[PDB]
Amino acid sequence: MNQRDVILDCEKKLLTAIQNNDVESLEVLLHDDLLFIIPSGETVTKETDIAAYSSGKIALRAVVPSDYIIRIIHDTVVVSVNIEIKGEYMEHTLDNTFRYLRVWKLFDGNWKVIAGSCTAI
Amino acid sequence: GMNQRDVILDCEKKLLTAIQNNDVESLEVLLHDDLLFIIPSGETVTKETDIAAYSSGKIALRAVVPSDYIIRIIHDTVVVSVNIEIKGEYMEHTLDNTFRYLRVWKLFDGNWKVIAGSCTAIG
Repeated sequence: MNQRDVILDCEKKLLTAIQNNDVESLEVLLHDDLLFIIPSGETVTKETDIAAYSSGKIALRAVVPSDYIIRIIHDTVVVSVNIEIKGEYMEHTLDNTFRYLRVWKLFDGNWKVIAGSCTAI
Repeated sequence: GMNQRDVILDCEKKLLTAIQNNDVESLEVLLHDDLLFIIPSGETVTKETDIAAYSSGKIALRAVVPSDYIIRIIHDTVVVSVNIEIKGEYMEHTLDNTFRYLRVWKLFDGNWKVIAGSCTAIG
């Protein structure tokens, strides 16, 4: 499987974990030291993010990607993607479109998310 | 003097100075050819597009001030989240607003270069 196809598989696993609150998968796919920016402008850490999924207050019905734009930079892959989300998110009901940035990097053969952001469209 | 924080943020400060002064020559060095940036409209922007806006006289920012850096060092990469005050002319648009910038820097070809980022508007 080529590098682009590997990252697209990693993406599918990440989005499946998110949709199913599979915290065990997220613990492996998200790097401990990542930073995420959310629509309010707040910076979120891995701990905070996993705590939200573990809380049971995130219940997503659909997490649908399209229009991937990808750049491969040695052991790092930069991803831009359209994501449509339907479900319950904390005290918000989602039926919305977002543009996500994700940066994946290899850690001794394992791809992990080190940075990203969510922009409301 | 110069402390470790100053060293860590040296390329950040050069970038903000280059933005403020339309230093296209410095932007060519600091930005990686294969970066992707996401802007508030949700558009995905490339290095050439970003730099072309500064080259064309389309951007005239008076001041570019950072605050509230959050930094994570991950092997050959520095991930930065920061508030940036943007004041000036940006195309027809007069700005006097803060955005939350994400930047990912990689130590590549012997220097720190931006490989990814995004700009989040407040409101």
